[PDB]
Amino acid sequence: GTCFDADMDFRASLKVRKFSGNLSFIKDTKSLEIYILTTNDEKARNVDTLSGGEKSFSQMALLLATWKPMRSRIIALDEFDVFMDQVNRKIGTTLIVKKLKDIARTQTIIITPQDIGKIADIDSSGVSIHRMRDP
Amino acid sequence: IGRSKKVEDFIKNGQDVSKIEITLKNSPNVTDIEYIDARDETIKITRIITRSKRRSDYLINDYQVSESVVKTLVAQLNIQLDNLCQFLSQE
Amino acid sequence: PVTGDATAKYLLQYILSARGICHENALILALMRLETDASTLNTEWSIQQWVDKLNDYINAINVKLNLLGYKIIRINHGIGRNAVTLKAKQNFENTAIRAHNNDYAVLQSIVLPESNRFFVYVNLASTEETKLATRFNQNEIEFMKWAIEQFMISGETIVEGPALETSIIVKEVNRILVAATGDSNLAKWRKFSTFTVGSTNLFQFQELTATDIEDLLLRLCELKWFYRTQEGKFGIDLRCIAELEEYLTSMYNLNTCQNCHKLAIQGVRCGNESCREENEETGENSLSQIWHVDCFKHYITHVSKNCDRCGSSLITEGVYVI
Amino acid sequence: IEQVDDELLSLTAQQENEEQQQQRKRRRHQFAPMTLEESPSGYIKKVILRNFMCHEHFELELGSRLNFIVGNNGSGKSAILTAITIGLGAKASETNRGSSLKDLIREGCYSAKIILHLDNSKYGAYQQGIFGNEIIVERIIKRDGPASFSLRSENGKEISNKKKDIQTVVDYFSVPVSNPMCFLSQDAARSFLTASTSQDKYSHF
Amino acid sequence: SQFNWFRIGALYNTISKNAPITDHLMGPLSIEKKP
Amino acid sequence: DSDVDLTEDLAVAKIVKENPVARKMVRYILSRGESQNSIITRNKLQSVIHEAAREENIAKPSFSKMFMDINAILYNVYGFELQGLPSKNNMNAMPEPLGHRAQKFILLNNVPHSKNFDDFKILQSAHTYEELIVTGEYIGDDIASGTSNTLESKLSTDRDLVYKGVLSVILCIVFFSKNNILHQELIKFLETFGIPSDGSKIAILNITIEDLIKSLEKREYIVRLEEKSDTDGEVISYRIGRRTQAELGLESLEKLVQEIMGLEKEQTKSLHDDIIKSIGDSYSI
Amino acid sequence: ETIKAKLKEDHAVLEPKLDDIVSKISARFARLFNNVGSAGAVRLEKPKDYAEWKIEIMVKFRDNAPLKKLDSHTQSGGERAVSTVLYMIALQEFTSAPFRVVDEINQGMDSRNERIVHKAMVENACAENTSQYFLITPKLLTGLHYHEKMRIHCVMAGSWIPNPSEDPKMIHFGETSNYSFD
Repeated sequence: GTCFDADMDFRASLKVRKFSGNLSFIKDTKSLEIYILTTNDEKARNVDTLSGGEKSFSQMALLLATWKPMRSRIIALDEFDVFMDQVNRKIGTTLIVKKLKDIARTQTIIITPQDIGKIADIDSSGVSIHRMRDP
Repeated sequence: IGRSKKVEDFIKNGQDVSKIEITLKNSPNVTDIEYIDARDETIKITRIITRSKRRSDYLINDYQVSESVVKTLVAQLNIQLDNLCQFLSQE
Repeated sequence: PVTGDATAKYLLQYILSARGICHENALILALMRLETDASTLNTEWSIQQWVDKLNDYINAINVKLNLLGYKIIRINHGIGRNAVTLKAKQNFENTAIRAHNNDYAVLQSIVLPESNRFFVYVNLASTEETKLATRFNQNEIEFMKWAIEQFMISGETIVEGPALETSIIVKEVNRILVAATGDSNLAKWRKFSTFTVGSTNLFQFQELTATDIEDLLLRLCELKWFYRTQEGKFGIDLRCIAELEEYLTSMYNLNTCQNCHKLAIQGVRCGNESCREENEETGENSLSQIWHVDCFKHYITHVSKNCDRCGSSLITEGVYVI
Repeated sequence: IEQVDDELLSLTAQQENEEQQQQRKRRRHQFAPMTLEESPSGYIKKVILRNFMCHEHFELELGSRLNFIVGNNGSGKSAILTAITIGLGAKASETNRGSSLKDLIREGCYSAKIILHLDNSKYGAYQQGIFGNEIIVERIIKRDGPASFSLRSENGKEISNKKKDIQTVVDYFSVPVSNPMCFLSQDAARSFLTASTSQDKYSHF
Repeated sequence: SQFNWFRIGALYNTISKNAPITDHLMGPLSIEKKP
Repeated sequence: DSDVDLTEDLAVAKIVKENPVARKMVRYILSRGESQNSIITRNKLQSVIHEAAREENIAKPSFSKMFMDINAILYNVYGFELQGLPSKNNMNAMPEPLGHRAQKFILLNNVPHSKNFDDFKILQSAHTYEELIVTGEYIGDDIASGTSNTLESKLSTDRDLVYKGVLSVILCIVFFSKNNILHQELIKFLETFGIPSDGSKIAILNITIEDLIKSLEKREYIVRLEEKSDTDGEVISYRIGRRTQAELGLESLEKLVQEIMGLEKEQTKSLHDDIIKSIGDSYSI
Repeated sequence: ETIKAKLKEDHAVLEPKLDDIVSKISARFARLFNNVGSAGAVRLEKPKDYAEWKIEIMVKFRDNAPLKKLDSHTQSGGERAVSTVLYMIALQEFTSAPFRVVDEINQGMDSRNERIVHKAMVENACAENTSQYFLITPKLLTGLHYHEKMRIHCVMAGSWIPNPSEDPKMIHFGETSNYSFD
């Protein structure tokens, strides 16, 4: 059940970047393999056979798809801006917003130093930004 | 040879006798041979199948013999038909 | 193509025959022995112009390679000054003539007591559609990638003790330190770096058995890709970093030395604990502030002796990298 | 080997205790028909931190679904997560924010207060008749004496002062405070997001 | 393992046979994924 | 003639710029013929040329023009050149090399050899060999020293030199045995050097003698002529392949054999005739 | 004591002969399976009881298939046919039979195992003084390899081709050396 929920949420998460992928859990190798198919190729290459931005997006999607199976009323997270660089970081924040603002059962507290108000994706309702006046 | 026996298949439809001739090298190490010397290098074995006659009659250098002589010659050439190693068929 | 072209071709073939990387003194001696049969004897010459007459030919070969798709990089080795120049009694050119390092001198007496930069034949192509393999299959490629990953991971050390393994590098570091200032009290800090260290971890490969791993590692060592220290720990040599300049920077987050852009594999790296920011995962100077041996000697003997990374005392510096 | 038999008997007794504990639990949801889009109860409406770590008594009204605190790093950015984990009830070693609960107290003050306001007005409430529309969770950390609690309601009537009521309320609301992934700190997030080997991904998942 | 198996090998492939020798570095090891 | 060299280099640069597929073909040839040190087949050349042309969407040039451009680039950059090879049936049944109508090709250097550079290389190899296997040892995991050959030496892979030495010994055996040597007697003669014939792998190379001979035959070093009979049985005769004929000329063989027996340069005469007599019917020339 | 002495003498006489025979047949098996790129040897396992001695065949033609005794159900038909044909070939030089006859053999086995067994047959025919095999090819295979030593014979007849009896040169079927002098 847990792996099914994680697989489905990862598949639904990759659609944001117009990708199509899946998770595979292997007990023979005791490993989790991520397969992603992007726009250019026609064969689902191994996730390691990709670039930095795609791998970071896959890792963020895996984080969300690991939060998903365990239904948590409250979820909290610290900064992630140092693990993603420029455009990929904006796409990752967009993925977090899009996947987490819909669900009402789970309240998410994301603590980031980067100003979300600079991101154009703030007009979406259900997202609360509490910018500390005192630096 | 480990297969069904159909003598009529060999015989041409209409013809009385069907004939096969096979020639082999001869060496002075095999006995019970007709008309052929030990120093000779030719062994001619002929088999004929006919509808009217039902017997085992072979030919050695064109000389009629019973199947026993040709069988013991085959034995003395270290070649075997019943054994599956020398001859391989579908069965 | 009478004299100059033949000499250039011979120099390039000598560079290639040495598995790409070759010592600069060997190239100088080869150029001497090629020029002594080119124009008269050239007895009355100076090394100050010999080095230029080598460098211009090297650049002439390099531009042809670049328009063809290759390049010769004069990448300096991590170990420099006399430590790497000594070799085995300088250049090789006793009951019989089998061991004579100081004999067969070129002309009357020619010797190069200083040599640090090595010339390496590298390919600038990244995708490399034309070439798919050299002599190995995919299992060996996977083993090589795993070994590179293990070497990259082993760079960070937790604490380390005062083992003080003294084979090559730390002797030169101590010589540089005592040349800068005479302390001899706490120069040998208890912090060690294992950027190129692995003995048993490489043997834990799954697809290949122990015998295959040993054979492949020995073949790579003979090919001068993975080198072993005096203790017996495998590590990447200068050839690997000279070739894979982009593989160790794009896939793995690495920083350069005081130069504009260069791969640091050994030298001095303390960083204390407050690294530049926090980086992706690893810290302790994982974003910047790394030095070579020659770079450290140049920096410590010039202005601003103290580290520029927000201030760092010399007492805590002197971390040995192996 | 009698030690093997002793271990077998101990494991059997542990299974017996676990099955008794399972048998003790009953149903806690009554299925109030009511009316989906609206969030269920249990989310944190507000947190107030009086003399906690760096900043002074501070109010913060968290949103219902997604919150983006833009407290700059080095200004007690992680204070909110630490306060929430401590107030909801969690092991100090799991949090890994501060050397001890004593250090969480602001310097120069002997006590610190963490007050949380879980929402009960919406459906799924835990004893909405008793606690009302809000459940207040206040924890006091003092340099001298044990850390104190009260699970007071809106009117200030201290319903309880124990810790088992904390666990009952939290489990009813299904807040995995014991799981260190639901409340990701900086180091845990860095360790998870930088996982490279497929074995590391499998382990973390 | 008593005789010079390198000196004869050094005479060959260098003085004679005029055979090109190249390191042929492991270029396909770092193949770009061209995303 | 510096201006001549400069304008030749400019012409080569213009040629390589005009034909991008030529650069890729030169790179592929330098990869295949040098990494595996094998013989390039004619059939694969057309396939790779067509594939590169389709990838580059450039009209396919003439094969002769492509070969000439490749040879010019190799001679101007690496100094190498491609020489054609005859057919093996000609020998079983001054010739200018085919060049454009040959079924096989191999990279070959075309610069005259010096007198001291090779001496320097062989002396460096001998100096390194004195300590490579000192006291019957070996480098690598066997000992605690990895950088035994200093920072860099001429030993290459520490096994290619042994392979070339064994190849030279085999060629000398085949060339001087009236161009007809049997397998068993060749093994017996090689046993004098110290190579075991009981199936144990040879040192350094770690390859059995039979596999080494098979690899040599595969790489066109030797030809396994099979004049098998009956009274005695199967007969394995070793010949000289066309690759060896192209690599080793008369003057090249004389230069190689001059230092083999250490004969003085004054007695160089009356030796070339003996070499020609020993070679016999081996070269198509 | 006398019984055990006699048993030891009989075992001492018997052991070297079958040992060398097994070594030779295993070497032949390996040299015939090298073209397949597989390692196999005909081993004679000899337990304490003499009647319990058995024959083991090592299989490597398929990586998935583990090393086990030859059987039809677990292994593929083509690989098994190639293995048994090679085992037959190995026991030919030792035997004094002038030739061996194989029927329904060249019929396709996956067009790959059949190709490698044809390559093995070519290699065996390269050696001289070898047995003549009367090969049968019920199904035609595209791109068959034809060695110079062996010659192909065709018995098919064409409508435009005259009757064999009336045509003096048509009596021979699948023969080319007959037309040429000598």
